[PDB]
Amino acid sequence: EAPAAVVTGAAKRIGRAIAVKLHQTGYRVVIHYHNSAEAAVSLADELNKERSNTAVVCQADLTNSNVLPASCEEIINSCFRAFGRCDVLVNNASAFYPTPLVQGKTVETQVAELIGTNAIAPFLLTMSFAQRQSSNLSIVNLCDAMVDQPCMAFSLYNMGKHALVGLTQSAALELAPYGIRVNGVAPGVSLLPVAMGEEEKDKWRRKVPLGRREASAEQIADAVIFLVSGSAQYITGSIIKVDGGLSLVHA
Amino acid sequence: EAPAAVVTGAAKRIGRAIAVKLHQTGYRVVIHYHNSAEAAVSLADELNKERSNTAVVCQADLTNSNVLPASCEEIINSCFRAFGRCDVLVNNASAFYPTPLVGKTVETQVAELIGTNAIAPFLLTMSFAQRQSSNLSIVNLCDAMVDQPCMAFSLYNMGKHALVGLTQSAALELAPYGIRVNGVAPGVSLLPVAMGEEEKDKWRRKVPLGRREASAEQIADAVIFLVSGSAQYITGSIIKVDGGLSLVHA
Amino acid sequence: EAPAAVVTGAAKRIGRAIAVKLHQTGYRVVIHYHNSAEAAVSLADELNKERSNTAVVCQADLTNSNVLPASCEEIINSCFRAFGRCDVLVNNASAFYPTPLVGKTVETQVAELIGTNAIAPFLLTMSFAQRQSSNLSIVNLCDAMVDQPCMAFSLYNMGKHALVGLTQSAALELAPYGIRVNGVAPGVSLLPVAMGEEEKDKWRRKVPLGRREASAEQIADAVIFLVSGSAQYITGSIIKVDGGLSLVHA
Amino acid sequence: EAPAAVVTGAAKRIGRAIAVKLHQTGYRVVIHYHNSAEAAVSLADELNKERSNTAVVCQADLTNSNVLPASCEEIINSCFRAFGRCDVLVNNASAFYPTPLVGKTVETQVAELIGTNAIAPFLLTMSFAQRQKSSNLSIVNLCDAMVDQPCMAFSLYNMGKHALVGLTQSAALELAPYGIRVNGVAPGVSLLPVAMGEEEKDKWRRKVPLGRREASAEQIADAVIFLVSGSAQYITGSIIKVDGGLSLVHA
Ligand SMILES: NC(=O)c1ccc[n+]([C@@H]2O[C@H](COP(=O)([O-])OP(=O)(O)OC[C@H]3O[C@@H](n4cnc5c(N)ncnc54)[C@H](OP(=O)(O)O)[C@@H]3O)[C@@H](O)[C@H]2O)c1
Ligand SMILES: NC(=O)c1ccc[n+]([C@@H]2O[C@H](COP(=O)([O-])OP(=O)(O)OC[C@H]3O[C@@H](n4cnc5c(N)ncnc54)[C@H](OP(=O)(O)O)[C@@H]3O)[C@@H](O)[C@H]2O)c1
Ligand SMILES: NC(=O)c1ccc[n+]([C@@H]2O[C@H](COP(=O)([O-])OP(=O)(O)OC[C@H]3O[C@@H](n4cnc5c(N)ncnc54)[C@H](OP(=O)(O)O)[C@@H]3O)[C@@H](O)[C@H]2O)c1
Ligand SMILES: NC(=O)c1ccc[n+]([C@@H]2O[C@H](COP(=O)([O-])OP(=O)(O)OC[C@H]3O[C@@H](n4cnc5c(N)ncnc54)[C@H](OP(=O)(O)O)[C@@H]3O)[C@@H](O)[C@H]2O)c1
Ligand SMILES: Cc1ccc(-c2c[nH]c3nc(N)[nH]c(=O)c23)cc1
Ligand SMILES: Cc1ccc(-c2c[nH]c3nc(N)[nH]c(=O)c23)cc1
Ligand SMILES: Cc1ccc(-c2c[nH]c3nc(N)[nH]c(=O)c23)cc1
Ligand SMILES: Cc1ccc(-c2c[nH]c3nc(N)[nH]c(=O)c23)cc1
Repeated sequence: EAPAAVVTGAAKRIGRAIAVKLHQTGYRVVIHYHNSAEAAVSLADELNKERSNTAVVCQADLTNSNVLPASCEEIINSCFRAFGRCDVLVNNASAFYPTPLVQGKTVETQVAELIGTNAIAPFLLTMSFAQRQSSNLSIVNLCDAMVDQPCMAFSLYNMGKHALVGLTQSAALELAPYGIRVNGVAPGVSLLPVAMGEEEKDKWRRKVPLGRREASAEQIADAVIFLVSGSAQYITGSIIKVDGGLSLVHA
Repeated sequence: EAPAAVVTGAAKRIGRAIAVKLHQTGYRVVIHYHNSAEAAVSLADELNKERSNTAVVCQADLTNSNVLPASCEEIINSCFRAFGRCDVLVNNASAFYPTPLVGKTVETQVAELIGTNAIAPFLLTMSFAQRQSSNLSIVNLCDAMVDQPCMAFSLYNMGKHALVGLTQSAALELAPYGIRVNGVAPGVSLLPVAMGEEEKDKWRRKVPLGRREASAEQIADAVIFLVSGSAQYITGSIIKVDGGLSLVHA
Repeated sequence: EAPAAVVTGAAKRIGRAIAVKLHQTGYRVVIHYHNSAEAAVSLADELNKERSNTAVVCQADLTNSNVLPASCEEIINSCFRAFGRCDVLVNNASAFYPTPLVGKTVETQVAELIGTNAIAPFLLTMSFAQRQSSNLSIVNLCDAMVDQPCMAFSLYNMGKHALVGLTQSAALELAPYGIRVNGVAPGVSLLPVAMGEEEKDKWRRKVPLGRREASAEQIADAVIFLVSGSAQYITGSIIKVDGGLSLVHA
Repeated sequence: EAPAAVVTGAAKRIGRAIAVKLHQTGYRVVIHYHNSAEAAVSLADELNKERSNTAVVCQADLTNSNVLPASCEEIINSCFRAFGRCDVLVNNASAFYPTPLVGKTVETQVAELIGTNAIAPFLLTMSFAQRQKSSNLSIVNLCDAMVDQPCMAFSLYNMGKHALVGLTQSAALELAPYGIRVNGVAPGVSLLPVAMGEEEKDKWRRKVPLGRREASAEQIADAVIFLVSGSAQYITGSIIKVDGGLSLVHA
């Protein structure tokens, strides 16, 4: 019987690439999304056309609130409801925007969205994943290769991603006895933002030593599939940079 | 006249030591506290008896919530209302207890542990910076053991990791204003009052330098250095004060 | 036609498993060795029996000395002599023993520990680069415990740190030629051959993931990944393969 | 009576500032140098004119060789010969130049860059510890804040400074039971090379978040003085960046 994976924010871009590559490898998938309903359903349609009854969608806001634990518990539940098991969790969903320290959304909302999606939701999903559990169980957290050389005015986002590194490490430690491995993949510049202009995209491209280009979504996904695979059976607590050398380059 | 500092969680233990040492250096201080009202007020008395009009208290819960931004703004304000300036911020207040992955609801655990260790420091940093030769700086109390965390302390460790990110991000962003941002990372210091000596001693034996915990004063020494004129080029730095504990393999 | 790889210290244990998996994946291999001539020869014989003339041996001392650059150049030359190309370099050979601060001379200890773990990797990297659809890469066998080192292993640990520096510096510098440079960092793998099981168990008990040492094959799996087409954007990265060992506090 | 310190490469620049501040603090000092004899002697004259019999010079090449252990032992011995004790060792001397991967031989590059930056510090540390067989004994290694974002084509120099981090950690661990603390100070840009032109200096200056300028030698020295002081008695294995935020800056 085929294993199953939850991928958060899987409707587009890197999350979709991850869900697609897991599915190609044999997995049944829960494609979680927040606002991108059409794209999520369109992906599940494609995957199910390849293998019937192997993809479902699951909608949730991963902003921090007092109900976030329930929402995270329900995402995991949806995987057991559809597929009878949950082998893999990939924490990919993420809010990303500037939050300058010195002077739209209130700061309360900024905290809730940036820390919720990048850190607290991954924590709650990890709790729920673990509580529901031979086989090959693991979690992969999408981290950021540039956490120690952050973008200017992205403190909350950066705090969130640092917290995600602590979760990766703390959860690797605590869940090791249950056979659940916990690891990360840390992109540098991969698929650039949709709203970014081509000139600014090129400025970022020229900073990458290996090939002067951004990582493809498939390149990020490749690292994810390695860590979930049997070829990574002794690996836990590890974060693999997939950044083409970007984090090595001084100002 | 004399510079002013806010120290969060300053009524006892390390925060008290820090407040006292800053006061001894010539600072006026805002003693923030949450539940330890008697100790805070008694500390303010002692400091004011030493030098008049150099200490006040400010109570606040630093648990994350929709009112935390206001609370943090008011802590910073209390320094300007009392002293007319705010030169140093020390983010010391911290919740610490296990939150296993398998009485408090989990959402309360999140709020307390991520609030006190990370979000409150961010919000105080915002308010500090907005309200601004001078020697302005922030010192965050981090943890030397963040990469080898205590078992079942996920949320606490996430909080201290986020604090490292804030230290770096704020160092970068506030550098144009001359505000330095740094950390001090204890290993074992003091030990919990509720811990029995037998368990205390197991920890002491782990420390290479002396087989003892740090005194609060030793932690405070590092904070004093970072706020001083002898650290004017230092920002984004985290100084371990751990007697080598983080270097010791399992 | 088939790509080719140099694996240093490939006659036994982890380096042997690396060479075997590389060969299994389709590479022709240079099995470098120092003392273990029978095992190296026997391995090349095994691999050549599988596929004709897909393995050769190359002996060299990788201790630092005035002849080390020439020896390293000749290792790379041996790959081109045998196979007409050199796609992959795996710096695996390593001396490992204590060098307390307080019957080899210290200058010999320096030469062996720093030479095998760092200088030879550098010299091999130079020679590999100078000699250059294409998937060119280097993988350095680092150490997950480099920041929590064994007591009295300062020169070894210095070597392994220098090897991290080389991994990063070379990733940057060689990126414009399409040569990727990465590492794999074991925690405990295999354990020493003569170590009593009761001592082995003390180490095993420390590993969170399964309370056991890694197999040689599990380390090799990571190397295969880094050399593969699935890692073609990965450079300057060091993958721990340690079962969580480096996360465990004292 | 007055404690004594050895500062390597102390005739000029940062090592000179260190020696001076140690002396202003009450230490007697061994001014080690290699080629800068006139400067070393001039500094010893200035210090002794301030307080007679409190400075000596000591010449040694710290290039790696089979006699490097003897040279390092003699440096420490010279402090004991002059002053009867050796309380502080500051490993400051350092060769620095490019060694690309693709007039000096490579064996000479290796010996100089790895010798000065790493092996000599190890040997000096050994000899310091062994001679210790009322006091605040410690070692301070001059590291580099940019070791993880290294200058292009500086691999041997970078390998040296990384080994120096490992030494700092390994020796802190091993020497702790003897009451000897071992720490580091990690500049980013300080002073700038004497060779460097005004335009190129300003280019580097502009990179620094805190003040858009290089650190003074005295600013580096301040941190060294802190680490040797009674205010750092629980600090060992710590490396303090003194870089004005430079290492936080992405490409
Ligand atoms: N792109 C890069 O260069 C890069 C660089 C460094 C790190 N990373 C990391 O790699 C991962 C993927 O990057 P990406 O660029 O593909 O991400 P992205 O497009 O920015 O975000 C992925 C998804 O996050 C979901 N999301 C955002 N806010 C949410 C909320 N409040 N609740 C629930 N879901 C929410 C969105 O779902 P809907 O669209 O369904 O609303 C979105 O599709 C992220 O974890 C990211 O931080 C990426
Ligand atoms: N002790 C150690 O060994 C050690 C080790 C590593 C890092 N550190 C760090 O060093 C710092 C000081 O350590 P410590 O042992 O002195 O701390 P602590 O005694 O655990 O706590 C310091 C203070 O934090 C305040 N606090 C807790 N929850 C709060 C809330 N919800 N809102 C506002 N304030 C709250 C408390 O104030 P009230 O008492 O007034 O309620 C408490 O006195 C902390 O940041 C800690 O994480 C300490
Ligand atoms: N095993 C572990 O738990 C562990 C942990 C952390 C890191 N690592 C790293 O993983 C790698 C492989 O580990 P391992 O345990 O398999 O290593 P090992 O058995 O200790 O050594 C590997 C080989 O290194 C070669 N070697 C030693 N001195 C040499 C010299 N002077 N010149 C040339 N070659 C020399 C030897 O070749 P001959 O036999 O032919 O003389 C030896 O078979 C090493 O880089 C190691 O540091 C291993
Ligand atoms: N300057 C910076 O921006 C910067 C940045 C990062 C790190 N650092 C570190 O801080 C320390 C001091 O920096 P710096 O710019 O002041 O250093 P420097 O001027 O480049 O070199 C310091 C001294 O090293 C000695 N030295 C060089 N080769 C030697 C050899 N073979 N044997 C013995 N001694 C030798 C020289 O002594 P003689 O003059 O007597 O020949 C020289 O005065 C160094 O460790 C450096 O790596 C500096
Ligand atoms: C140039 C450029 C633009 C964006 C990123 C980026 C980093 N982390 C992110 N997390 C989310 N969720 N989405 C993103 O787009 C990014 C990195 C470099
Ligand atoms: C044995 C032992 C006990 C406690 C600590 C400790 C770490 N971080 C902390 N943060 C707060 N706020 N309070 C604490 O007490 C601690 C570490 C080791
Ligand atoms: C108990 C125990 C024994 C050895 C190791 C070990 C670490 N690094 C090593 N490098 C080489 N070359 N050979 C080794 O054997 C080791 C780790 C733990
Ligand atoms: C622009 C610029 C120039 C030099 C440095 C520098 C780094 N590490 C060094 N070590 C020694 N010994 N001497 C140096 O001068 C430097 C850094 C930035």
